[PDB]
Amino acid sequence: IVVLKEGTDASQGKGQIISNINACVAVQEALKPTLGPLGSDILIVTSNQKTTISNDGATILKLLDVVHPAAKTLVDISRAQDAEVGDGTTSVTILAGELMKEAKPFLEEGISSHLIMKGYRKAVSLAVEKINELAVDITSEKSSGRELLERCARTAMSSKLIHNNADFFVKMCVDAVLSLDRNDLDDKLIGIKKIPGGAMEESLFINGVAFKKTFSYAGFEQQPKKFNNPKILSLNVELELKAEKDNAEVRVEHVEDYQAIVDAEWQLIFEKLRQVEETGANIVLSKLPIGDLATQFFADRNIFCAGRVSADDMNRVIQAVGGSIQSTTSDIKPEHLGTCALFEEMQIGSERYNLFQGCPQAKTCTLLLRGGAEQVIAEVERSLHDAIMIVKRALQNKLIVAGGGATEMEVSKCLRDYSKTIAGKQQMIINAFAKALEVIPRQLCENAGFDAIEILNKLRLAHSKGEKWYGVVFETENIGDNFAKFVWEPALVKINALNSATEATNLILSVDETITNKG
Amino acid sequence: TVTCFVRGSNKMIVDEAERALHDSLCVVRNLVKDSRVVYGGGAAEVTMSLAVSEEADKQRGIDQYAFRGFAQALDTIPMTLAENSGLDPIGTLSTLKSKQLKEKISNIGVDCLGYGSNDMKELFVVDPFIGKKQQILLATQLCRMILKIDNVIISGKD
Amino acid sequence: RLSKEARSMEGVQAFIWQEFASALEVIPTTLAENAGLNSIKVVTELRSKHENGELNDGISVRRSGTTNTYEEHILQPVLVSTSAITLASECVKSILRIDDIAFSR
Amino acid sequence: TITNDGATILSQMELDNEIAKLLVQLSKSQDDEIGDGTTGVVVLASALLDQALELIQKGIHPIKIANGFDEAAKLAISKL
Repeated sequence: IVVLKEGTDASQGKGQIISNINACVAVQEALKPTLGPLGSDILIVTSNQKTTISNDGATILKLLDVVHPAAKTLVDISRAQDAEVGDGTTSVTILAGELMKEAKPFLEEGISSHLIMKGYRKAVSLAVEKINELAVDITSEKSSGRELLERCARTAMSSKLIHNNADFFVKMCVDAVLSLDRNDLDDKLIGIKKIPGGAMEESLFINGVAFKKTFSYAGFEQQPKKFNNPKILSLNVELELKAEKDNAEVRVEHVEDYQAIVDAEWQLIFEKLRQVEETGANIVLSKLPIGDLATQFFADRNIFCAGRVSADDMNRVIQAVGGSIQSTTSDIKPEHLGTCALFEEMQIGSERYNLFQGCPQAKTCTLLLRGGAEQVIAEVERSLHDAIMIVKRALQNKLIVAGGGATEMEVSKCLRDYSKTIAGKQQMIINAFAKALEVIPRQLCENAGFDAIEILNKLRLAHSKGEKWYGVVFETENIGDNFAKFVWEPALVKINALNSATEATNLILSVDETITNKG
Repeated sequence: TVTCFVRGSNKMIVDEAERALHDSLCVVRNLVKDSRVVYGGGAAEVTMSLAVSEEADKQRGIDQYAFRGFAQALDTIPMTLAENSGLDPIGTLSTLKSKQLKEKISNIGVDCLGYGSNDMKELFVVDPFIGKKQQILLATQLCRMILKIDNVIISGKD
Repeated sequence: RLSKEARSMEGVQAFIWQEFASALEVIPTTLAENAGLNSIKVVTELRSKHENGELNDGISVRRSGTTNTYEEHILQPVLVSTSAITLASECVKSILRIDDIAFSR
Repeated sequence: TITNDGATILSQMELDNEIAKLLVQLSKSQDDEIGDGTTGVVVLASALLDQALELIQKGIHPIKIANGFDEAAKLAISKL
C-alpha cells in the first residue's frame, strides 16, 4: 500500500555516468565549430524574439543554457574560464569533452571512475610542468611596443573582410588599448559604435564619446557646433516645453490665469535653462528630450545641447569629461562640470553626428565602424574584438606560449613520452589524456577547411624532431613556427584551461547518481 | 524642400503611383551623387558572367569550380528577366552571350520591355554603377553569411 | 574538348553539350573515389595537366595518383571506349523516349 | 493589396526561418543604401547558394566556396 517515490526520480549506476557523458558531448558538438580564427557562427533565437549571431564560445554557451543537470557543469566551468582568464572558453569545453569521450570506453572495460580521474590528475600535473617550461618571458625584445601590438592585431584580422584594410583597423586596435590605463587594461573602456554607410577603411578613432544626433525637429541646428575649451554638464532631466507627442490640460483658480499657465510652464523650463547658464556649461547633455525653447535659449547663450542620449553614453560622457551628472538644476556647482579639448560634429557615415574629442580626463575611447551593410559592420566588430583582446593580452602579460595548437602538440608529446615509464592502468589514462590534447589542432584544421589528417601527421613529425613551436598555419595550409609568427597567447590561458577542463571532466565523471525532485 | 503631390482615382492608385516616385527619386539621387552608370536589362550580369567564366579557366586549381559557379549564378538574372517576360531563357541567354562575344563586348540587353530590339544603347535602360556594384558585392557577402552557418538553435517566442 | 567546342554552339545544344561533358567526369571521379583518393583533387589535377598532355595523364591505382598512363602500361583498345560512348548514348535515347507503359495480354 | 515591390513583399513576409531572415536583412540594407536592387540581391544570393549546394555535394568545402565566390566578385566588379 506504500511506495517509495510518488513522482521522485533517481537514477544510479555506471549507465548514468555514460548518460552524463553523452549529454555533455552534445554541448561540445554545439561549440566545436567555433574553434579557430575561421570558426563558424551559430544562430540562436532567444525567448525575447531577438536573434544572436556569434562564433564566440562564451556568448553561445551562456545563451545555450543546457538544462541537463550534468552538462550544466560545462556551463559553470566555462564561466569560470570567462572570469578567471577571459578567453579560451571554447577550448575548455572541447578538451573536457574529449577526455570524457575516452572515459566512456574505459568505464566499459571495467576501469573505475576513480582510476580514470586519478590518471587525469597526474596527467595534468605532467602537462602543466611542460607548459611552464615552454613559456617565454618576452616583451619588446628585438622590437618595440607598437611593433608587437601591430603584429598582434594584424594577425587576428588575417583572412577577414578587413584583411586588405588591416592597415586601417590594426591602428585603431593598437591605439584603443594604449589609450587605456597602463596598469589595468579593461576591455569595457573601449566602446564600439555602428554607423551605416561608407567604406570600411574610412572608420574613425575617437578619444571621447560620440552621440547619435537624434534631432529632427524644426528650428534645431541653430546653435554653436564647435568649442575650444568647453565645460560639459550632464542632466538626468528633460529640457522641453511642448513636445511633438505630449500635452497637458489647463486648470486654474482664476480665469485670468488661463493664459498664464501656458506662460508659467514656459517660465518653469526657462528658469531651469537659466540655472544651467548660471552653472556655466558650454555643452548640456540629457538622456531625455531637449526641445526648441531649450535650443533657442541655449543658442542665444552660446550653449550647445544634445538630448535623448543613450543611458550607456551618458555614463561614458562623465567618464570622458571628468564631471558629474546631476538630476536637478538648482543645486549644480562648477565642480560638476567636465572639460574637453574640443567639441566638434563629424561627417562619419555621410551623416552628421555629435562627438566630444580630446577629453583630457578620458579613460575610454570610441571606435566608429563604417561599411555598406550592418552584417559587414558586425563582422568588423567581431574582428576588432579579437584584435583588441590579443593586443590587450600581449601588452598585459609577457609570459606567453605559442598558439595554433603548438602548445597542445608539445604537451601531447611529453605526455606520450611519460607513458613510456608509467606502468599499469595509469598507462591507459595518460595515453587517453595525450590524445585529448590533439583535438585542438584537429578541429582548428577541420574548421579552417584543411586536411586535418595531413596537418596533424606533419605536426607530430615536427615535434618529434624538436620543432616545439610548430602549429596550424591558417594563411597557407601547412605547419609553421607560431612563435616566430607572433601567434601568441598568455601561458596562463593554457595552464588554467587545461586545469579547468580536467576539473569539469573529473567532477562530471565522479557522479554516479542524479536525484530530481518533481511536483 | 519640395512636396510631391499625387492624385488618382482610388487609394491603391495613389499609393502605388506615390511609391513609384520613391523609386524614381532613389534613381536620380544616385545619378547625381555618382555620375558613373552601366546599362541594365541584365546586360551587366552577362558581361560580368563572361569575364568570370574566361578567368576561371586560368586558375588551374580548386577555385575553378567556384569561379564557374559564380558566373552561372550571375546568369540567373537575365534568365529570370526572360522567364518573367514570356521568353525562352535558354535562347535568350545564348543570344546575350553570343552577341557580346561575336560582335562587341558592348552591353546587349533583353526584350523584356517589348521594344523592337535589344542593344540598350538606343533604349536608355541604365542602372547606376554604385547600385550594380553594391548588388553584386552584397549578394556575395550574404551568401557567405548563410554558408558559414553550421548550427541553428531556435527557442520559443515570449 | 567538348566544353570548348560547345562554345561554338548556340541555343539548347550549347547548354546540353556542357551537361554531356560534365557527365563524362563520373568515370575519373569514381576511379579516384574507389582508389582511396580525394575526388576533386584527382579530377582537378587531371584537367589542369591536360593543358599540356593529351592521353599521358590519368589515374594509376598502382601509383595511387595522377601519373603517366603509358609508363604505367594503362591502355584500353579504342573499340572499348568507342562502344561505351555509343551504347550509353543509345540507352539514354531509348530511356528518354519512354513516356508510358501499357499492359498487353 | 497588390504590388510587385520586392521590398514591400519581403517586408510583409513574416517568417521564423532564421536563414530566410538573413535574406530579408540583405534586402533591407539595399533598400536603405541604394533603393534599387532589393529583389536582385536576394535572387542572386539564392543563385549563389544554389551553386554552393552542388559545389558542397561535389566535395568543395563551404569555406573554399566562400573564398572562391569572393574572388569571383572581385573579378566581376573589375570588369563592370
